[PDB]
Amino acid sequence: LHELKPSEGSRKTRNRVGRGIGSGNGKTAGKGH
Amino acid sequence: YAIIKTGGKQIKVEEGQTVYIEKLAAEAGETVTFEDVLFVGGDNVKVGNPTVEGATVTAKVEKQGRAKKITVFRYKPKKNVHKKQGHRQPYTKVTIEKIN
Amino acid sequence: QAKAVARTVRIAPRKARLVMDLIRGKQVGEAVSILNLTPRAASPIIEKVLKSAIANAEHNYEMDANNLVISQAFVDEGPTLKRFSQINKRTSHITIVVSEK
Amino acid sequence: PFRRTSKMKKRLRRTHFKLNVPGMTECPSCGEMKLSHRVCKACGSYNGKDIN
Amino acid sequence: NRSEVRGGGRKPGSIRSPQWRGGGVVFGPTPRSYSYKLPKKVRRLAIKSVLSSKVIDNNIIVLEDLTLDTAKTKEMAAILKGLSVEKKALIVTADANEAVALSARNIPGVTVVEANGINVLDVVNHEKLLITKAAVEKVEEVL
Amino acid sequence: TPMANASTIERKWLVVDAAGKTLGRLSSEVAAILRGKHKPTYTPHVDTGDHVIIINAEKIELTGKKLTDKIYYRHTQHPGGLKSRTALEMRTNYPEKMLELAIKGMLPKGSLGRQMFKKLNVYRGSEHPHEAQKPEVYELR
Amino acid sequence: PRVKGGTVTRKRRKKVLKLAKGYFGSKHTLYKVANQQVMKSGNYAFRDRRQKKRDFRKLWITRINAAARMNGLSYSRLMHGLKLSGIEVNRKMLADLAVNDLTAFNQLADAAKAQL
RNA sequence: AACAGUGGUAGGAGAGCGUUCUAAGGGCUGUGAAGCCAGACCGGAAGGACUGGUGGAGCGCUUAGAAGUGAGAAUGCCGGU
RNA sequence: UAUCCUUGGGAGUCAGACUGCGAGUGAUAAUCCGUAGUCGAAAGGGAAACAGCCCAGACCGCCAGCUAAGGUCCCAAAG
RNA sequence: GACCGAUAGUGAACCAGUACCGUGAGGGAAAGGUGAAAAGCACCCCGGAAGGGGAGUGAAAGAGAUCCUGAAACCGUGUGCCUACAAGUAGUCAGAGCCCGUUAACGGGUGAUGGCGUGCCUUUUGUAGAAUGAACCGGCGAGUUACGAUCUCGUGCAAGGUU
Repeated sequence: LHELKPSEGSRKTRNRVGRGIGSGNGKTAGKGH
Repeated sequence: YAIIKTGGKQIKVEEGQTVYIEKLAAEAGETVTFEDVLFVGGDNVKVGNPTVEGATVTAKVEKQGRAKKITVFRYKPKKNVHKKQGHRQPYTKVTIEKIN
Repeated sequence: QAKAVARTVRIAPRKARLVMDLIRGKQVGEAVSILNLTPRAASPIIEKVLKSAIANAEHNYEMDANNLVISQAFVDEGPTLKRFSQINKRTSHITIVVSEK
Repeated sequence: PFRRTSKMKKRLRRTHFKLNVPGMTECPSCGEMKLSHRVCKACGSYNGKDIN
Repeated sequence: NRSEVRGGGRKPGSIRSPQWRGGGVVFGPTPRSYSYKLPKKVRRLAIKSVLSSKVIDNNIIVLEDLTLDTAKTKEMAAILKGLSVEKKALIVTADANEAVALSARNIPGVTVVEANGINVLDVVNHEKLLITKAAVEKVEEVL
Repeated sequence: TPMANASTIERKWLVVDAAGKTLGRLSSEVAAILRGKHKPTYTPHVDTGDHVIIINAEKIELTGKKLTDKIYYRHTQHPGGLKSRTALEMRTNYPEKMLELAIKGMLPKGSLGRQMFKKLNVYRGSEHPHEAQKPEVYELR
Repeated sequence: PRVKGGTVTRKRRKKVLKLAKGYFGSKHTLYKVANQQVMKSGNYAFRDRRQKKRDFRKLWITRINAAARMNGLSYSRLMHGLKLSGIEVNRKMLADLAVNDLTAFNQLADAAKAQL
């Protein structure tokens, strides 16, 4: 229980919008112009 | 004083003077000896026929590491362009003795 | 060394810096006599401070009140009061540090 | 105005604003410092005769 | 929210907006509850496995009947000294032995468990388990 | 790592006679000496040139029909009051100006472009009063 | 939870207002105009690591061209005969650092007319 | 290990660093903790660490799940100048 | 020589700009059938300066080596 | 309480639906912190007093009544190096001179002078624009929640799975 490492390929960071210019989809949050 | 052109632009090296050469392997702590002496000078042994024959320069490999951290930034005039990168450049310090 | 802070005596701290430009390198007796010869509105306030600056030194460090000279003469802005467009009433910290020569 | 002024064009406009030392002499009576050509506030005498 | 704020409807658009400091937050967490469930097959095939970690490293310790007489917590400290268990532990007893439950609740490391109320958590935290043998026959019957 | 000089520059003094040379032909070789192009040590921010003295400026000549054609303009700060002159009057009334104007164009512009112009000395006739420096004659290479 | 985040903004704005240490005027105090002259001063410093690679060339050529006028040869006439007779691949830098020593340069200048 | 390749907005895919929190452990702090100001160090970036001053009660670290988000732009809103 | 089919997930754009070549036309003058290129999304060198012309495509260093267009009196590197 | 900790949480942590605004229905703020303790400065000195300087209290007066910590804009006073023939999105490479000594490192700070160099964001076929926006600093401020569809991934069982 000290190092409960989850299975690989079971979780994925949620995509964000408007939290970076180099991260992608920040200016218009990937919704077009 | 010899002009040695080993791995890069030729450098002027007199007797008893340290220089900075690019990262050859060189096993820092040991000695090394270049082999491409051009124009050993003094008594003017020209560089006729691609590097004077028999002329070598013995050197002692002394210190390997990096340079000052040049941090290259780069961006365009528009379109949200941004790029950033650091770069430590490796180097090798060698002292100089006994021009052959 | 002698110190005299006047804290929040009511004068605008740019009309008081125009009087502390001749008493930051002069002799101590030769500055107090020049303060009463000036027509400056905020001249008496400084006079009182200076007079108290000498009397701090010659009583508590006992340092020969005709040998002193003025080292630091600054004026700092203090807390303001605002009235009614809005009118501010500025204030001033006046300090004077006197030392021997 | 069209654009504000910096701290360099502000502090250069205050060289010709400072005030000067008035003319101070040494009273012949018993004073230390007093404006020239005038009557002292502390002795209160002119030339060589106290008129007060 | 923007609507449940005791705010104005007239233009000062509105005095309680998302950008206004007087207004509330745009999104914000609301009264919700997250309660999912595994299948029944995946709810009884794990309690064995955390038990199975304990048969490896001898973290199971089995006792007979959990002999007690009264509620003296001085006895349990001698029992933990006797079984040489040091940190947090477990006690599983099948019949709700009242002298056991009234004791040891004040001793900080340990806890007692009525044998049906085992679950996948306390086996992981308490990391060792004083079991009566009388409870071992029960736990195969439910799983 | 290469040699770059530092305020230790021994200026020579060179005499150049303009006996029958042309305006732009003789000024094109003088403004490399002024800038210091001919010295083996030369750094573009230290002004390692050397002084030149020009003798018999009124003996110069310019080819073609330029002695009536080339008109010198010196428009002042006054709008609509731009003066103008020719090149026959310039090499006769004051021929000093014609050489030091055409030198001035070939020199760079800026601080060193007007520092280097202080090394130029163009006198009339054929005599310089600078004999305390002992200049020597340098012909046009 | 709620995250205020005050300790993470100033440490992200000191490291810009430290790289502006030495600019004129307001451009080393105000963050709004110190960020522009850091994003431009990394842009010139990339553009001008290519000119100093190519404007030390116009230094070494202009010094060699003056050191060749001692022997009548221009620069183009000299380099043309410096690759024919002589097999040396001497840099235009290291054929310029020896300008101080006339004797040295002269020796190499004698071979230029040997195959010209 | 040799080759091949690396401008880039819309947009698509992938790998990361940080900010608060409640616990399984493990561990510094009144011989001075957070926060603050300095610095001429470390990492490919986001960012880390060590000395020194100031502060007078707490913080933090590989390990897992959640995050009222990490701001330079709204003829933004409140304060200060 | 290594690309293109299928199926499925995810979209963006829907007034582009100018310089050329094959038929006309229009005033055989500035639309338009075709097609190419660049910019848009592309910096660097040349045309004095120049979004569309000329050459060319930036991983990052180095005070390494030869060329492209274009150039060689001086500004400004080279006859 | 995987809730907030004074721009949050109720409008309101404090003599708040108050003060203010409006004839009226109605609208509607701002504002927490000495110290373990009040031990909250006897007395001396300048001054009309405020406010000081000593002295005392205290572990700390840099803790003295808007009093913990106390950032930034803004305003200052000293001091090393430059600056009164010079046309500059203020920087960037080259570079003496001069002053310094570091988390020891191809050091640090200034920089006479030469080269190159049409701010930032949004939007447009397209920017240097006079096309739009910002006085500056600080704070707050904008894509995921159970309910339904569909696909990928992970996992359990699997012609049976699941409450």
